[PDB]
Amino acid sequence: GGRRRTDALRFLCKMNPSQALKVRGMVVEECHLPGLGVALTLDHTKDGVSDLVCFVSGLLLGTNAKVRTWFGTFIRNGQQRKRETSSSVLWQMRRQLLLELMGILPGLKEEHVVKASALLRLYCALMGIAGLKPTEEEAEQLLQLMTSRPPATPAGVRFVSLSFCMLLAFSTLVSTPEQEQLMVVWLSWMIKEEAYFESFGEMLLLVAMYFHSNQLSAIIDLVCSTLGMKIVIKPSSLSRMKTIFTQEIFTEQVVTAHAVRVPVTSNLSANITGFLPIHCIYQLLRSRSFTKHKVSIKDWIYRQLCETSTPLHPQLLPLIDVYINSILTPASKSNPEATNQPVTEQEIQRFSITAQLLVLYYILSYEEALLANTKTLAAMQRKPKSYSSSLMDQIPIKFLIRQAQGLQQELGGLHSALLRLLATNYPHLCI
Amino acid sequence: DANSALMELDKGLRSGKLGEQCEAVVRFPRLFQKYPFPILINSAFLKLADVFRVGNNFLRLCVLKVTQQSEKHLEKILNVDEFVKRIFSVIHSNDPVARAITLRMLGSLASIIPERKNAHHSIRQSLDSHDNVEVEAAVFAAANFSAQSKDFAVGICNKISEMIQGLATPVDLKLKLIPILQHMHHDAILASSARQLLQQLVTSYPSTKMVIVSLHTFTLLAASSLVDTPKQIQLLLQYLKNDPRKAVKRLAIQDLKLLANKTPHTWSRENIQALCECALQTPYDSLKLGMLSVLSTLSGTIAIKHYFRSSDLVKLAQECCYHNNRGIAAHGVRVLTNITVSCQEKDLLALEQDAVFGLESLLVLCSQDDSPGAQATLKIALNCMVKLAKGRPHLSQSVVETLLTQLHSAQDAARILMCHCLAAIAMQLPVLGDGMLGDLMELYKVIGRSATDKQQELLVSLATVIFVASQKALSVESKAVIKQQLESVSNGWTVYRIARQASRMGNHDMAKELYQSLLTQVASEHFYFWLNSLKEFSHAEQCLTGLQEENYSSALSCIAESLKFYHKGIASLTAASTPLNPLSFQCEFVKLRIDLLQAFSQLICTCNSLKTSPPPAIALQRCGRISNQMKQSMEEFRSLASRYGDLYQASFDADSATLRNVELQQQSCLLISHAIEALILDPESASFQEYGSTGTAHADSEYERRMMSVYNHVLEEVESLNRKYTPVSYMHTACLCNAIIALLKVPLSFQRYFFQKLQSTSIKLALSPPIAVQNNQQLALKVEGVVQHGSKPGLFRKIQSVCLNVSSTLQSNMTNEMEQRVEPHNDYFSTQFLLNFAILGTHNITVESSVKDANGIVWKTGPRTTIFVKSLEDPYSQQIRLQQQQ
Amino acid sequence: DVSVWEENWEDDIVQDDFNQQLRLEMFR
Amino acid sequence: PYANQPTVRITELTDENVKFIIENTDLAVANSIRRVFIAEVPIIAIDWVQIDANSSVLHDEFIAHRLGLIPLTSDDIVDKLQYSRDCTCEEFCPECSVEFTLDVRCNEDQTRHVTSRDLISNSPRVIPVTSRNEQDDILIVKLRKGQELRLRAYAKKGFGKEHAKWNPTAGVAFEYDPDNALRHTVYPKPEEWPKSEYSELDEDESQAPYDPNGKPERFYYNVESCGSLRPETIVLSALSGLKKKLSDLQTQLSHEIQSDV
Amino acid sequence: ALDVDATLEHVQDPQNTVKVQVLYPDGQAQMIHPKPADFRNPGPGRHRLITQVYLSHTAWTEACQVEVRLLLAYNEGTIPFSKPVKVYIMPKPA
Ligand SMILES: [Zn+2]
Repeated sequence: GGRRRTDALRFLCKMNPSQALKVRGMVVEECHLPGLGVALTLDHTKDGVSDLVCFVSGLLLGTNAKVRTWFGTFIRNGQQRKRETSSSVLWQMRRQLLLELMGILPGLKEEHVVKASALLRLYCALMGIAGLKPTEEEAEQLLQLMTSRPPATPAGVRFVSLSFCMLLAFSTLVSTPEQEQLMVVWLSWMIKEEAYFESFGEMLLLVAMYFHSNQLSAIIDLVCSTLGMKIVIKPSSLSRMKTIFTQEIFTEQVVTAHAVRVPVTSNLSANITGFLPIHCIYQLLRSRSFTKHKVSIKDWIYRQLCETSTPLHPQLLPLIDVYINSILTPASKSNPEATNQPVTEQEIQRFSITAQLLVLYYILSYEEALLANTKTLAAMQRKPKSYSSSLMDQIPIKFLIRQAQGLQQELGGLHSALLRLLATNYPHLCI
Repeated sequence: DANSALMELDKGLRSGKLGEQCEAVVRFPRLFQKYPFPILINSAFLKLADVFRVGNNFLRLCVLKVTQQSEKHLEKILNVDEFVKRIFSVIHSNDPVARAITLRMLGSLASIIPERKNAHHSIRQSLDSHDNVEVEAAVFAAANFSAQSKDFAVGICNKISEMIQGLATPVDLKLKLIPILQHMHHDAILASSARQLLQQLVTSYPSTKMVIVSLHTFTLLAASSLVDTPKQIQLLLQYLKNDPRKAVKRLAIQDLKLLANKTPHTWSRENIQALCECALQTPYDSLKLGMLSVLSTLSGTIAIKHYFRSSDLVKLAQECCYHNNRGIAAHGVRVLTNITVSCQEKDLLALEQDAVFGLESLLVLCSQDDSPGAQATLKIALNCMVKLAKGRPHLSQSVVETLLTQLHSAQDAARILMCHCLAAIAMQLPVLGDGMLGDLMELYKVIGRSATDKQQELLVSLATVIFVASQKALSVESKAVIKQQLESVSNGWTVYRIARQASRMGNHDMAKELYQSLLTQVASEHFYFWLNSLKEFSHAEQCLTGLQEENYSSALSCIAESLKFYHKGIASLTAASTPLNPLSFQCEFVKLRIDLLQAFSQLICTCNSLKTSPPPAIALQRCGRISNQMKQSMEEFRSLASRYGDLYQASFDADSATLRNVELQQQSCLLISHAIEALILDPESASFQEYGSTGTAHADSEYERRMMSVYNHVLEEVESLNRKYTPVSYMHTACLCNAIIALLKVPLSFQRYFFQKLQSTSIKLALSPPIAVQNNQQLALKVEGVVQHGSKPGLFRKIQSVCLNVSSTLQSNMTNEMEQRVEPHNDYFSTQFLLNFAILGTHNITVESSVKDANGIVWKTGPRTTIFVKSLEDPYSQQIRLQQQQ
Repeated sequence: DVSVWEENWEDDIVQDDFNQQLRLEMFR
Repeated sequence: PYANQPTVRITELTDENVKFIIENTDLAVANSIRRVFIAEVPIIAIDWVQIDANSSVLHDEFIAHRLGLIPLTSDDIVDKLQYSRDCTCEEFCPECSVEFTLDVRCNEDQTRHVTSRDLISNSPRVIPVTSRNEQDDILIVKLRKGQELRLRAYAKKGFGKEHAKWNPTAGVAFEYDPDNALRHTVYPKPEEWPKSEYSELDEDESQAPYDPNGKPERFYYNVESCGSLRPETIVLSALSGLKKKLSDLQTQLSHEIQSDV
Repeated sequence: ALDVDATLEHVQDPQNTVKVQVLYPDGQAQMIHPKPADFRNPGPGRHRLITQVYLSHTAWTEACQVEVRLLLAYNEGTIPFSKPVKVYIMPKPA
């Protein structure tokens, strides 16, 4: 009955081509006869992104939950039965999608990269929501597309992040040794790439830390947010991915040397949330990784503080605390800020008021901790390196704490920390 | 948590070293923001008051800072008496700094505990103290308590009078002591006594600082106590003309500006005449600028109507319109513009051209130097240009002509501003297209090599005014525009904004040309789908440009070609949706356009079916098929009108122009349906006279103007054919098809809400949460929600209601119809509902949240929330029911 | 404050998330 | 110095039992969690019966004792109920009790089974476990012709520390270190010991190599509920109850600290 | 029971025009006409409406609040008069 009905409307729309997409709209609206709508989209073509990709992408990734479930049931049923008889129109649309995949493949070009990302999000929707189990040829060409090298344009960054998150989400599509080593060599080439970071490096560092800390649910949420849909994952394949990742792709040395190269979150605050490079640097600093692998972090901390905006992101104060504690370790320790840098920062070019408040909190906490930890010096006279008295004379402590008192609500724990530092260390300013 | 954090803060408090105590105390308000729980707030403030009582003065200062920051959480204090009692105890300390901090504490607590008479006595005794810090703290606390307590204000006014008149009080203390009197607005005799005191102050203490402070606080007091406003105005004018000091005159200007900003209607003709005399008389251009700013502020309001042919105001404004200084000229010509657009006397006809040539001179003056003050004066003059061309439309040809002749020579910023002004003028009247279009086009050629910064914005504004000027198709001109974009822009954001304006003004072919160029250079797939969908919509609308009047086969062909690209575009745009920023309005708007074009195609097909399917041998009736399909078309168009209506209602965040555009779509659907009815279905009983006051049809755009013109033509054509013919004649078909073709000929005009979302809002709608409930114990539900906001809450529409409607159904009919309208009062509403489920099945609960704005318009905006409730009886009740059922 | 064209689409300097993201992704 | 970071890994979530793994925690914490499962999870069971007719061969105490052991669906009622001693009513009030009635007369010449269906509740949420909608009901007593059983019984909140009927669990399979790496148990002949189900070892090995630095780190649970509460609810209620026990002890300790200093 | 006291200022004939209205958290608006004996007139121009008012319902899932509010009735047809006060209600099953 369904076959006869679909043949009847196929013949009707073949007799009246101008109203074919109207009938496709009726199919979508009534959630009835999905195969007819797919066939009408296919039969219509008998420049740029194809109409079929737009249609099935809007079906699977649109906000309409009922249409999503209805089409997912259609995809699952067509996949399960008939043992690939190629008579059902599902296989016709699979063939056309495979035609588009091969056509986009050459690295990728300036005009084809965004189309490739649209195709990858379509396959995201298919494998994740629709439960489609691809053929080995389909997976092979998908992997060929994934590992392609875009020309480092922002579309390239988006496409590479999409491909990486698809590798994480559907690692069950690898299931072969040769594609596994293809994946790892592509990953290593991505690591050595530098133009991508200036983002992709942020999420790469994030997934490295999640894997090292075995925070897989965070990986699931990150990949789901990146692709733009919720997917069932079955993290066992992700556990194998974690073992290969933390073993060869990311050890502590490469992740530290990459974390310093990650850009600082520009204009951060409590407004922008979720895990950030500040969290990753802080967790790495808590593990004393930068001094263990002889990795300079001072410039990153200075740049991060300089880029802070007017509300206070909560991780900055613990970051400064652990960083200062990292400047005080006997055998080897991180370097302090260079006297010049504070001088210019505080000078009378322009900097955020939070930048001044954080660097001032750094200076005051640093000197207080220096006077506190002196019982376990075990190092040369110049090793603690207390700041010059002239440096203190240049800093306007009272003026900046007046400013902090003015903008108290934004800063949060910073104003309280500054008041404690001022009361303990500069009582003559607390008259 | 709450308790954990409070315990940590108390631990910091007991620490006994000052640093940790101060840290904890100043940490308290952040805790209040974290957990606004009144038990926590009360206990925390009790601990703060206890550490305040015993603790050095710096700790007390930190506590004072907390209380000043946490003023709102003071309302949630229960043990007010104990808290204040232990705060108040330290007023007996012999240490004057401790007394000062205590007085400031009571001043911070004046809101929650006014009329605490011992506190009043402490303010009064500390007022005449010797320590300077204690006296200042007493003054501050007196200010707060006078703002709060009427009894304190009347008690303290005499003390303040004798304190100023006292001689041991130094001048600076007198100066701080005067503006307590601005809080004597509780009573009429109180205000009158304070006014008498202030008069004594200005006469007996004529120093510049003290007259400034006294006559400024007298202004504020008369502003609050409205009875004294006219005598305050006349005092200020008297001081403006008489007192020679520039500081006194400047204050008189600024606070008269304050009064004119708040109560312009109380200004008399005598006051305006006196101010005009002052402005004419003064030689100082800064003073002239100030009181002319006051005059412009008055002229904006109804005070000019109260002021009224030739007069000192008119002589002033003519004289100052051509002033050497730019600011005086700008204000004077604003005054001229306001007077011109207000009245319609026969002497004003000579005044309008004076105003026009004044605006001309301002354009010649302010269009070269590019200073920020020049930008201010240019904006004032251009807003005046827009105002008097809109208000006096017979004077717009000369306005546009001088704008055209000046656009060649002005700098880039002046070009941007004049293009904005010209775009407004052109949007308000359509009779000047091709000519000025050619001049702006020959201007457009030389934009490729103007500068590097303002070049992009100038290109956007110039293309915008080109599109507003244009009302037809252009090919070589579009080639020139596209060549300019490829040659000099190479950016895309400028191209995207220009394409946006092209879509807005209905120039869709060149918009398709630009949108197609932007597909390659985008980076995310969502924006790729969005730009592709815009390209398809623009191409689809341009397909309707090829329509022709009285050619219905061409109409069918063009509508089919349009619908194909429209369907491709709506598929692509649905692909553009994302969890964040879901294109709800764009999806629904395009879908209603889809359904409207399909309805038009069906109606034209049926009108052709009148002759393509003659009736049977049946001896309305005798035209059964055509009548039934007319009826189906009628139902379809009414449903389309209803869907445009609920789309309007779901568009709470949209700007007024987008709502009017959607309203026009709905009205076109209603027009077609009514034409069907009155020509075919019910002609006899549709005896309606189209006696609407069409003269006041203030069209806000050229697109809307064409919409009203075509509505009027279709309606009068229908009226001319009310009962002339049998309802299935070919003339009915011709009328309906011509209505469809004329409606489609005016191209679609997308609007701001399609492209650009502002003033977002939403409801979380938390409520008590497959839920069983005893049938007898009927459900008690708590429903609450917060109103989210994107940037400013009240940009377009203000929300003060939530008309939560809730219903119920069985076997998931309509048994629990009930609703409550709640004012949120803190952007958070909370209410309860009682729900009956005597039926022992499963009931689904559907709860809605419509919003009534300030004007009373209801917007179905809030989320549709559904839960399932299982209803059942206890086994004992079930068992006795079974025993009793037989 | 004072505005020439009351209904101007370029007035809003800081835009919503959609237009901000589209701007950054095309201002290059 | 400070708390651990205990992660959870659940392997089975059947409607009758839950099997889960807790890592990064002490042995004492895990064992106390097991003890709180058994003895400190309040449920509702019958603890007061009034027999006004019993012609059955089983005497009154027999019937009452059997009634107390019948499990009742304690889900979400125990959260809001109160202990009977803690309630202000002079009787069993609804805010602290659930009334059950039974009146079975065997007027037939064939044997009557007084199943758990005859326990009629005054509330629908709490009922005998078998009554929830396959499986047979609990037999209170068998009745021949002429014998009756009339009783009104009340169910109150209570925990296993007072009586076994308030135990929500039936078998708490707690196990750690299956491969005997810590050597907390010594096998004289380790080869003839069957491997545990959570063993990470192969068939060749008898026990794992000893690890001196190792401490009990991974704990294996299997909490089998008797049906009164969901096993996941049993675990969560146990955690909350242990936490509130510690909170009460901390409050009392702080009071004594105040009274002392 | 619910004892209700209100101070009514500048009303001519409160005992024939002032109606107490209660709103259960549903459509029910049970309106009460107090007897003329409870309208006292302790001072000129101001009254005292010392009235006991009775409420009832069936069992509720938990406590909720009923809005009790003064009304003013004119020659039929009535208007709100005062600020609606809500009072919590706890109907416990017997
Ligand atoms: Zn009780």
